[PDB]
Amino acid sequence: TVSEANALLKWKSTFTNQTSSSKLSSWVNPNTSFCRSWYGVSCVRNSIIRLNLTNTDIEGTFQDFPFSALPNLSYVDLSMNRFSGTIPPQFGDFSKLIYFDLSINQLVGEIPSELGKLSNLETLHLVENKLNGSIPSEIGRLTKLHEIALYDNLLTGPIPSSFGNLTNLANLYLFINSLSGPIPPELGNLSSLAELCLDRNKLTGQIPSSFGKLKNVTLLNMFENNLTGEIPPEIGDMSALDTLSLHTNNLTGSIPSSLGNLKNLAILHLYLNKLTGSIPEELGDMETMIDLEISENKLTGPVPGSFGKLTKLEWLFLRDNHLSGPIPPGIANSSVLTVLQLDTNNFTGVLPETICRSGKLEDLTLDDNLLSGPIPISLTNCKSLIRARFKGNSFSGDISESFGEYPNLNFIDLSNNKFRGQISPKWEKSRKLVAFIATDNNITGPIPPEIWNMTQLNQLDLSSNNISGELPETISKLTRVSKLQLNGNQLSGRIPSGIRSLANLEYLDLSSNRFSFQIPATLDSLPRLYYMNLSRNDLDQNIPMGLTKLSQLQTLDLSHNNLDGEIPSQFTSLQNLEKLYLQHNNLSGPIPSSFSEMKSLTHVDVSHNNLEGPIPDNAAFKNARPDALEGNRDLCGSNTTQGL
Ligand SMILES: *[C@@H]1O[C@H](CO[C@@H]2O[C@@H](C)[C@@H](O)[C@@H](O)[C@@H]2O)[C@@H](O[C@@H]2O[C@H](CO)[C@@H](O[C@@H]3O[C@H](CO)[C@@H](O)[C@H](O)[C@@H]3O)[C@H](O)[C@H]2NC(C)=O)[C@H](O)[C@H]1NC(C)=O
Ligand SMILES: *[C@@H]1O[C@H](CO)[C@@H](O[C@@H]2O[C@H](CO)[C@@H](O[C@@H]3O[C@H](CO)[C@@H](O)[C@H](O)[C@@H]3O)[C@H](O)[C@H]2NC(C)=O)[C@H](O)[C@H]1NC(C)=O
Ligand SMILES: *[C@@H]1O[C@H](CO[C@@H]2O[C@@H](C)[C@@H](O)[C@@H](O)[C@@H]2O)[C@@H](O[C@@H]2O[C@H](CO)[C@@H](O)[C@H](O)[C@H]2NC(C)=O)[C@H](O)[C@H]1NC(C)=O
Ligand SMILES: *[C@@H]1O[C@H](CO)[C@@H](O[C@@H]2O[C@H](CO)[C@@H](O)[C@H](O)[C@H]2NC(C)=O)[C@H](O)[C@H]1NC(C)=O
Ligand SMILES: *[C@@H]1O[C@H](CO)[C@@H](O[C@@H]2O[C@H](CO)[C@@H](O)[C@H](O)[C@H]2NC(C)=O)[C@H](O)[C@H]1NC(C)=O
Ligand SMILES: *[C@@H]1O[C@H](CO)[C@@H](O[C@@H]2O[C@H](CO)[C@@H](O)[C@H](O)[C@H]2NC(C)=O)[C@H](O)[C@H]1NC(C)=O
Ligand SMILES: *[C@@H]1O[C@H](CO)[C@@H](O)[C@H](O)[C@H]1NC(C)=O
Ligand SMILES: *[C@@H]1O[C@H](CO)[C@@H](O)[C@H](O)[C@H]1NC(C)=O
Ligand SMILES: *[C@@H]1O[C@H](CO)[C@@H](O)[C@H](O)[C@H]1NC(C)=O
Repeated sequence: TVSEANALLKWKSTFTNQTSSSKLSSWVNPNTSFCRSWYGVSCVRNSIIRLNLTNTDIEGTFQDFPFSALPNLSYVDLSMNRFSGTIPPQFGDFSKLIYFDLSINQLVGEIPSELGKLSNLETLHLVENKLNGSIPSEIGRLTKLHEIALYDNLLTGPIPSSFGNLTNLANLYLFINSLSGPIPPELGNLSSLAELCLDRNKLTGQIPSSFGKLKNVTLLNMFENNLTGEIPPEIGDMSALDTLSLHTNNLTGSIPSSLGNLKNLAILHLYLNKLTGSIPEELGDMETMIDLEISENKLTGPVPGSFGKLTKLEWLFLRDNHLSGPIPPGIANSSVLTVLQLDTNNFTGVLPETICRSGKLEDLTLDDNLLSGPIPISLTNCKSLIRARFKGNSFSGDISESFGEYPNLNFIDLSNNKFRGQISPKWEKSRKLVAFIATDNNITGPIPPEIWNMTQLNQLDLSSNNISGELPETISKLTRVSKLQLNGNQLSGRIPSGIRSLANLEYLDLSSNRFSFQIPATLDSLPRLYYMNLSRNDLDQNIPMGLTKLSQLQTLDLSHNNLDGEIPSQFTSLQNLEKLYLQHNNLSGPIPSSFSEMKSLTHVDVSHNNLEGPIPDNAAFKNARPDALEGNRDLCGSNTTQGL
């Protein structure tokens, strides 16, 4: 004891960057108080058996640790400190060691195989260090081990097959490492195992079929590895499983139907693999299933109708597969289903009547399927909707009757469908809606004025429709819109001056419309705008000087219009302007002597105008093709279509 206290004092004297306020100040009077007052020290029969210095700001190494002087250590917790260096082999000399924790330190080097001498060890914790090399196989000797935690290290090599000899192990945590090679099938001998976390490693090979003997494992995390082969059907024999995660691997073959035998399985993650074949209908017998994610695979065939038996199903992710056939009604029949991601598949037919039958669906994705028909009535009245994506289908019906009031709606995408009718003002009650995208539909009529009352709208895309009417000046109320796309419609009249007020506007496209008369002269107050496309309209008169004050403009397209007069010399204020399309207009005069000042100008078309004179000094005019510069009255000082 006095020798133990002296030995620990000499080790303490090697600590660096220490403070008088350290909790080790109590290490005084070794001859009297070692077993009564010393912080972290506890004794039996006046001999230290417990050294607990966790989170005491100790900075040092174990080189001068008094191994020989503390023979009776049974509990060592030196975690959450600033210990550096290696783990000396003499740590294996503490024959009575039961608990050993060096976690959350700055230790380096390999794990000494002498730890396999600690025959009484029940907990080994070495997490969150920089330990490298292979795990010693002699650790498999420690048959009293209840828990091994080596995660968040730099360990390499295979998991030792001796680990199968640890008949009392309950938890094996080896995640966040660089372990490699095949998983030893001897792990199937770990009959007491409850948690197997080998995720985030570089493990290869097949999942051992002996895993079917692990009847007590409730958590199997092996995701983010490089496992190959197919999921062995023996996995369906791990009856205690409630979480099975094999995602982000290179697994192939079919999903074994034996997974339906996992009556306690609540979480199944199989995504980001190369699984093929059909989804077994026996997967509908996973009665506890809450979170089923087998998205991002190559599964084919139809979704089984037995999915209606998954009464606890909350999240279903089937996106990015090759599933086909009609969507069976049981896929959305769960009363607690809140996420239903089916996009990027080959589903056909119409949506089932069960989609939002409980009024709890929040996330629905159906992008890029072959679906068609009407929106089901339970979807029209699904007030819990937060995101809904129908893009890339053949859905039909009156858009004013197919969609109700969605107060919790945040994002909706109806693009590339066959919706008809007029935009209803009901959308205005989606006070949380930040994006409304309905490109490429058969929407007709005017835009209801309530749409401009959506100050929270960030992105509004009604392009490639048959919308008509004149835009009112109340369009200025969209304070937070940054992407406005109304192009490809039959909107008529003047462009409203109120677009001035859309300060956050970055991307504005009013092209391919019937806008007439002059571009608003006041339109000069869009500091975030980098793209403006007013092409293919009926606009005329001079190009207004206000456009030259939108400094951040990168791309400007005023082509296919009836603008006249001269290109202003104030285009020099568009230093950021890269693309400038002015073709098919009635512009006149000289390209202003000032275009040299503009530098980022690479793609310019000024063809089919009445301009005359010489081309100015910058790339795009040198790099212009015949079509880019043709059709003007008097081109170039030396009448050139080729260089100078
Ligand atoms: C396991 O890791 C050790 C230690 O590596 C050290 O810590 C890591 C977390 C990384 O930050 C490494 O960059 C860092 O070095 C490896 O051993 C170490 O090898 C290096 C060079 O390979 C040794 O540096 C040498 O130091 C001498 C001076 O004594 C110089 O003359 C040399 O030119 C060279 O700079 C370093 O001393 C050594 N550290 C030890 C042995 O504790 C080890 O190779 C690695 N094992 C693996 C990856 O299998
Ligand atoms: C501004 O919006 C208009 C449309 O509103 C864009 O016009 C599009 O321009 C591209 C190329 O300039 C056209 O593609 C061309 O199609 C023809 C016919 O298929 C083909 O022969 C060409 O080789 C080229 O592929 C496209 O058809 C045209 N769209 C329409 C509806 O006319 C314009 O590009 C936009 N401006 C900017 C800067 O993006
Ligand atoms: C293309 O433009 C020319 C230029 O005329 C414009 O006239 C003003 C209205 C103003 O815009 C100026 O910047 C231009 O000079 C048109 O030519 C004129 O045509 C009118 C007939 O309406 C005639 O009275 C004028 O004398 C013409 N002027 C010149 C200089 O020739 C031309 O008609 C326009 N072409 C098209 C297809 O629109
Ligand atoms: C602490 O360690 C010492 C030695 O490692 C133990 O002392 C031995 O005790 C046994 C039986 O009690 C004796 O037969 C030996 O002669 C002792 N050896 C020495 C060098 O004293 C001591 O029992 C241990 N104490 C605890 C609480 O584990
Ligand atoms: C060392 O001391 C710490 C804190 O004084 C102990 O941490 C406790 O550990 C148990 C589990 O063994 C937890 O249930 C407690 O909540 C923890 N408390 C705190 C404050 O962290 C730790 O167990 C001790 N270790 C040894 C070997 O004595
Ligand atoms: C396992 O699957 C992953 C998929 O993430 C593969 O990683 C990709 O490999 C190719 C290049 O060979 C590219 O698609 C990407 O560069 C990789 N990363 C991705 C897609 O995130 C990996 O190659 C596969 N291993 C195999 C087949 O042995
Ligand atoms: C002590 O802390 C300083 C500041 O972080 C650091 O530069 C130094 O390496 C540490 N160790 C010693 C022995 O000074
Ligand atoms: C596991 O223990 C048995 C006991 O005899 C031994 O024969 C076997 O070699 C051990 N496995 C490994 C991989 O060391
Ligand atoms: C492992 O499962 C078997 C199955 O019979 C059971 O008897 C045993 O108690 C379980 N072990 C643990 C540690 O739960």
